[PDB]
Amino acid sequence: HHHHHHMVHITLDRNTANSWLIISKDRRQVRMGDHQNVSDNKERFSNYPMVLGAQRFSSGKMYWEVDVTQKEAWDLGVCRDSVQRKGQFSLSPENGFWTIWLWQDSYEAGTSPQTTLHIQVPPCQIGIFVDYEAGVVSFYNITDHGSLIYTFSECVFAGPLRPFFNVGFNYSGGNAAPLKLCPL
Ligand SMILES: O=C(O)[C@H]1CCCN(C(=O)Cc2ccc(F)cc2)C1
Repeated sequence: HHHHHHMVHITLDRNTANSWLIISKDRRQVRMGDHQNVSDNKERFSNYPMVLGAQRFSSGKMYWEVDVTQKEAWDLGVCRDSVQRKGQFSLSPENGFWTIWLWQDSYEAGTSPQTTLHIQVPPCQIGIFVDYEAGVVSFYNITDHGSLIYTFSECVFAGPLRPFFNVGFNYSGGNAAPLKLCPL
């Protein structure tokens, strides 16, 4: 792919984070803490270890990269600014999410129902491309020379978009590693 020139500098929005997350001083890394002594607010994801990027996108082409090295479970993509924050929900375009994930040694796209991904080289870094006007979200395997993972097309965004992250639970003791926004 030749999307690298649409690179944007993403930072995490502390105020949206689940109360167990630890965001680095530079707002470029997030991990599961083992409650982080913050007040509750209506923006925080309550049920899952999720956080949003601070940036909002309503036009144009945007590209960023995320490091997932040594994690067992995570979700990545974009979502509407107005997604539900409280209680249980599924990650689907109907609920305002365009995501992929790793879970139990399989990769899947967040369609409803979910779609099996075919990845021969487990990624250490994921590239995410959004074309707002075209209604496209695409995912790339940076570890495998940028190979395509998945394209959501005919997307109905229906509002501003935010970068979306889930570090996953760490019931196993094998999923403590952070998500990291990789430099341009
Ligand atoms: O499985 C369980 O009982 C624990 C899971 C994580 C810790 N638990 C909490 O209630 C607090 C919490 C909830 C959601 C979240 F994303 C992060 C922290 C219960």
